[PDB]
Amino acid sequence: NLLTQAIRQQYYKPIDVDRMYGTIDSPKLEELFNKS
Amino acid sequence: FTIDDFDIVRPLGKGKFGNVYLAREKQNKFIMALKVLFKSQLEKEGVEHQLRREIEIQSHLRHPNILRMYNYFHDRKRIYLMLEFAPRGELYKELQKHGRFDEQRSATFMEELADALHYCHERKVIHRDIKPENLLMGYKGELKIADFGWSVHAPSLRRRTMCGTLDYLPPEMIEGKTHDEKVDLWCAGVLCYEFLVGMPPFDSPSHTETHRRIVNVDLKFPPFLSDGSKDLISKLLRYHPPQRLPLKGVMEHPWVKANSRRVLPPVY
Ligand SMILES: CC(C)NC(=O)[C@H]1CCC[C@H]1Nc1nc(Nc2ccc(C(=O)N(C)C3CCN(C)CC3)cc2)ncc1C(F)(F)F
Repeated sequence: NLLTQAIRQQYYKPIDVDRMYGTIDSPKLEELFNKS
Repeated sequence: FTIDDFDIVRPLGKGKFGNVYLAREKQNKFIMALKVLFKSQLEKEGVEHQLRREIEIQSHLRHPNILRMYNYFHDRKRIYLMLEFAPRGELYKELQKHGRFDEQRSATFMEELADALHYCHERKVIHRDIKPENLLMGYKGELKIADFGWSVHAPSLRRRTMCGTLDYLPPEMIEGKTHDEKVDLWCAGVLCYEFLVGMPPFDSPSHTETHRRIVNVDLKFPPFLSDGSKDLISKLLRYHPPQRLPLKGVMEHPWVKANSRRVLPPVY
């Protein structure tokens, strides 16, 4: 399967998750139970 | 982020306060786990501040043996947690399948656990609930601490909350004393024993007898255990918290050095 290969590829070729996801703005913890 | 930014592959199971799904983030084709929590359900159960603390702790930890929380987002009805996908799943299922782990597997998990807990402790984070059920396994079977339900950032490092799981409770919690980060050293010892034996060391027919065995440190080693594994467990399972073997000591223990096959995952 293409998924099993992609999972193996992710282990050997890790991405910069800190830049790709961490840098993107997040909702305030106090806002999580409020309006979107 | 929105749920439309992800392609849901399949469900992975039911978590404590929500279902988990295997998903792929569309922009980067990156495979991750998505934990879906319902805002109304969490508010009704009154676990809002509990979830906030768990997210606050986990989202700021970056270690190969701690499950990563990449980010989080919310919509009208749901809160979504973007989490690292652990391909080999639940550690407790593997332990139940094999009955007990061999020395190589147990020592590897002990080195990974001690390294992850050391990283927590150097940030004044106490886990307080180390047990097989709170651990996942990576692509190469690497241990991943994946629940922070009882965790606390303790700057004064002196707490009173009785927490965790019956078989893993340290004597100081049972006796109603104050506790510190050394509770994690005790739990690491119980975990090592459970990995090698398949049962926790103070297993009893009643909660009162389990409490009694714990506070007396009524440790009875099965004869199949090696001298090295018994030495490490005995050094962790000390009645007095200051006498417990430090996490650096676990990583340096000769039984860990001789049997661990720890592999650090590739990094960016
Ligand atoms: C609190 C504690 C840590 N547990 C949890 O959070 C639970 C809650 C539900 C699932 C899990 N959470 C996660 N699970 C994974 N991976 C995983 C899980 C299950 C399997 C699997 O189905 N099998 C191996 C097999 C497949 C074949 N069948 C037949 C048996 C099981 C394979 C991979 N990655 C990340 C997470 C996370 F945490 F990010 F949400």
